[PDB]
Amino acid sequence: PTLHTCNKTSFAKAFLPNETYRQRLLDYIAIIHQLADHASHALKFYILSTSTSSFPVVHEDTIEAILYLLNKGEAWHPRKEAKKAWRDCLLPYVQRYCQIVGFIHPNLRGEQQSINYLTVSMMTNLKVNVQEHFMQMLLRYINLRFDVKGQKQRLPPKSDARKAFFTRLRYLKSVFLFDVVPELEFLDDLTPLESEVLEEIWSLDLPFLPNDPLAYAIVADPMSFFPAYCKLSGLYEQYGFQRFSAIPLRRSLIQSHVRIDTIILYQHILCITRRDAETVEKDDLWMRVCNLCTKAFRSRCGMHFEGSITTDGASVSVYLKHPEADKYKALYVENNLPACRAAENVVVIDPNKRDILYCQDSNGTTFRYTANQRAVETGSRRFAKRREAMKEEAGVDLIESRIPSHKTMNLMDFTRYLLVRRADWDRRKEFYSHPAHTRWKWHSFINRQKSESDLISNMRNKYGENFTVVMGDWSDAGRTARFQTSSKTKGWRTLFKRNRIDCFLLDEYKTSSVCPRCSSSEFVEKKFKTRPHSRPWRRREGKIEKVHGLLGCTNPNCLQQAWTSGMRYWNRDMLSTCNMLLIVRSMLDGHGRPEVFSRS
DNA sequence: CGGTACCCGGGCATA
DNA sequence: TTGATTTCATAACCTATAGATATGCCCGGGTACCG
RNA sequence: UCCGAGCCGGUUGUCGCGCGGUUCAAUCCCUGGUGCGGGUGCUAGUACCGGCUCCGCACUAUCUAUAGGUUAUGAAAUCAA
Ligand SMILES: [Mg+2]
Ligand SMILES: [Mg+2]
Ligand SMILES: [Zn+2]
Repeated sequence: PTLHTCNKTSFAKAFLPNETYRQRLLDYIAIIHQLADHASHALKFYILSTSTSSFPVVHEDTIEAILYLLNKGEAWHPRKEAKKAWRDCLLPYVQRYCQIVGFIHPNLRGEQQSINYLTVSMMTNLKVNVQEHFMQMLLRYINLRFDVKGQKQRLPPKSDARKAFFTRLRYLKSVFLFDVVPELEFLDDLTPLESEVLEEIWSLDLPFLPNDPLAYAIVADPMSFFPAYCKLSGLYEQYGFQRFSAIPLRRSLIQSHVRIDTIILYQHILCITRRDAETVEKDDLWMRVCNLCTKAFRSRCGMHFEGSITTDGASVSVYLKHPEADKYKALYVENNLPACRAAENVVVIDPNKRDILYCQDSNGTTFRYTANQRAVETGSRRFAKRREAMKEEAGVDLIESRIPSHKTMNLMDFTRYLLVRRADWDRRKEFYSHPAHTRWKWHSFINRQKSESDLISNMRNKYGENFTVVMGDWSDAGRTARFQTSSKTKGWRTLFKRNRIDCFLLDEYKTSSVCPRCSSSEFVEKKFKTRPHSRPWRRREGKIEKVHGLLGCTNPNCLQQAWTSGMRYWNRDMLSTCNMLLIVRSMLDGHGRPEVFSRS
C-alpha cells in the first residue's frame, strides 16, 4: 500500500531500561535470523535436489513448510491439505540439509507470527527478482553467446554495410524471445552458432501469451517464469558467463531486522497468556516495553502507531499505519510551466559523479554538493578502512575470501559452499557478533540523514526559505558505468519532496556544448588540457587524464586582446547550469525551448 | 485407591 | 624474473518491488467429580 | 586506492590545479528538521541579546528484505621457461 510511514530510532530510546525484556529481544531476533538464513539456503537446496526432474513450483506454502520443518522438524502438524503434501515432500531434504550444515532445531514456541512475515518476505524476493531481472539476464545471454563484446572490432562502426549484424541480432532476439512469430523459411538461414542459441533458449520452456509479449507475461505471473529463470542461471555457469543469484539467499551474518508485532510481544517479550493480551488495549501492551512518549512513536499526517516494529539490536524501525489502510513525463518542467512561474526562486541543478549537485540561481549564486562531502559527513569512507582493519585483525579475510560461489546451480558445487560455510561458521559469528557491525549501519543512517538535512538547510540559506528545483533529467537507474563510483541521481527527486520542495526535470541534450555568453555551439573545444591521472594507483602506471570539466570558447566575441590562451575557459557544471537558466527562462516566457538546445 | 467431563493454553488456519 | 587480463567472497550506496496482522477454531492434557 | 566546504589571486563565470593564502569543521557517543515559551548550563560585543544546551508540544521526515550495477578489501585461474 501507500499509506504507511516509518520513523527509525535507536534501541536504547525505543525500549525502556528493562534488562529482562531487552535480553529476550536479542535472543528472539537471533533465533529468527538463523531461521531466515537457513530457510533461504534450504529453499535453494530443495530446488537443486529436484533439478533432475520436473521443476517444483514454489508457493507461499513451500517456503512456510521449510521454516516450520527447520524450527520444529516433525513436530509440525499442519491441517491444510496442501501443506500436508509439502511437509512430507520437503521433510527428507530439510533433514539432509541440517546434516550438511549441522543445524539444530531451536524448537521455538509461537513461530507462526515470525514465520508468516518471513514467508511473505522470502516469497516477495522471488517475485521481485523474476519480474525485473529476468529480461535483463535473458537478453545478456543472447549477447554473450554472439560475442557482441568482440563484434566491435570485427565490424568497426561508422559504416553502413556493417549494420547487418545489429539488424540480424534484433530480428533473432524477437524470434528467440518468442515476441514475434518468425517466418518458417528463416530456419534454413540459421548459422551453426545461432542454431545452438535457438535450441538452448527453447529448452528454457518460456511461457507464452496468445495476445501479449513477454514484457506483459512476466508481470502477469512472474512465478511462471521462475522455473525457466533457474535453468537460465545454469547456462551461465555452463559457459563461464558471469553468474547471477537467481534464488535469493540471506547470506549476511549481521543480525537483520526482525519484525515484532503486538502478538509476538506477549508471546515472547512479555511472556503472558493470550488472555492477558486479549483483555488489555493494544497501546497498553507496548507501553510496558517501548517508551511510546518518545518522538519516534508520535503520529504524523493522520498515521498512528499501530503495533509493528523491526529491530536488529542497535536500531529500531517504528512504523505508522494509517487507519484507512487495509487492516489485514509528468515531472518534467515542460509540462509544469504554470507552477514554475509562481515559484519565489528557481534553481537549476546539473548532477554529476563527483559534483553530485551543482546549483545556480538566476542571480548567479553558486552552490554544490560533492561526493567527497558525503564521504566525510556520511562517514562511509571512515567506516570502510576501519571495517577492513577489524577483518584483518580477526583474520576473517583469509577465511571469508575462500568461500565457494553461492550463485552456483550445480548440486555438488552448492554442497561445497554449505560445507565451507559451516567449516568456519563459529569463528565468523564471533566476529560479526561485535556491536560495531550493527552500530555502523545505525550510525550511517544518522550521518546520512544529518548530511541530507544540512544540504537542504544550506540551500535554503542561499536560495531562500522556499524555492523550486529544476534538475537535469540525467540519472542512473542502476547499471552505473564501470570505473566510476556510485552517486545519488534519482534519490534527490524524493529528498526534495520530503522537505516540501517541488522538483522538476529538464532535458540536458546539447546543454554541455553551448557557450552561454555567445549562445553558439560551434566555437567550443572539449578535453584539451592534460595532466597525470588523478587516481594515485593509475598515476603510478603513467596514465594521463584529459581534463573533462574544463571547456573553452574560441569565438572572437568571447576573447580579449590581452589573453595568451586564446580561449574563454568555462567550467562544465557551471556552463551547463547557465544554459539551463536560458532554457528555463525561454520556456517560462512562452518562447519554448531554444532551437540551439533542441533535438533537431 | 480408579474412570469421565469441563476448561486453559499452544498450535494452526486464513483473510 | 616479472607483470597484464577474466571469475568469485565479504562490507557499503543507489535503485527497484512488495509488504507492510489479526481473530477463530482444534485438541490434548490437566484438573474436578463420583464409588 | 588518497582527498571536507566557502572565499582572495594565477582567471577571463577554468580544470580531483599532489598551485599559494585564508575562515570554519568533522575526527568518538548521537534519529534529523520547522516554529511557540522558560532555564538546573558556558561563550563574545557595546544591562541589551549574538552563539551552542535541555524540556514540553503542535507538524515534518518509510523502512525492512531481496536483487542489478558500481566502489573498498581479500583471493583464485591464463600468456611469455
Ligand atoms: Mg548534465
Ligand atoms: Mg556537470
Ligand atoms: Zn562563447
